[PDB]
Amino acid sequence: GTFERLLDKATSQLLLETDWESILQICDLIRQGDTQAKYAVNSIKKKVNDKNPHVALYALEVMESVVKNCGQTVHDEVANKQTMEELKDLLKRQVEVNVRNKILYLIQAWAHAFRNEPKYKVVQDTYQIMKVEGHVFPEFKESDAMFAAERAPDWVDAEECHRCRVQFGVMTRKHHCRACGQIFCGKCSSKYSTIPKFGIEKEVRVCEPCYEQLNRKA
Ligand SMILES: O=P(O)(O)O[C@@H]1[C@H](O)[C@H](OP(=O)(O)O)[C@@H](O)[C@H](O)[C@H]1O
Ligand SMILES: [Zn+2]
Ligand SMILES: [Zn+2]
Repeated sequence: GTFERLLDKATSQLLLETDWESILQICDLIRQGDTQAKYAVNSIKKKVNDKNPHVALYALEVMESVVKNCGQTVHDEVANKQTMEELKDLLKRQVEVNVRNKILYLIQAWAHAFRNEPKYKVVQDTYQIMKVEGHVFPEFKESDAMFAAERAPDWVDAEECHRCRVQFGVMTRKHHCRACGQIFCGKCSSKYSTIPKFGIEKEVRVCEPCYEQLNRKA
């Protein structure tokens, strides 16, 4: 029961200050596959709801790290209605400022990190409604919300268009979709889109399948 010992250690009400080494080890356990994301997150959540606010805050610190460091299987456990309702309720009953601030901080950082994913829109909606209702968030640093970004794919070379298979030549020239990296003729890659996921906020050439995925993602 390594995960459980580490989580107890990291959230102890005898712990003076945050135990980063246990937290990094917990993240490694989830990344290596030794602890499954669902179980890990549910376990951390039990600690978040502890009556002692030192334990609760240490638990939120574990939650922050596992979300930042462990990928989509952990994102999917927090970026949902159930967790947003739980955090709103936890916020409502907090008296200690550092705990209230940490919850607000996380809602905001996650809302940014998960923006333009329809599945996770409930996080942005929670941020928006808390802001509307007068909750003052800590100052946002974009650096706290880059953890889900990926880089754009490498480009493929081929002698025909990936979509229509027209053969490239001197007068049928090559283009690429920045979202999938495939190679296209001009007719098949006429769309332009940003690609927030890859850090692209300029409008860049995409194919129609990628344009629609990204269009409906916005
Ligand atoms: O000007 P060309 O000699 O046809 O060169 C092509 C362009 O630079 C294309 O840019 P684009 O995707 O921005 O249109 C690029 O995708 C192709 O791979 C190149 O072969
Ligand atoms: Zn084509
Ligand atoms: Zn594409």
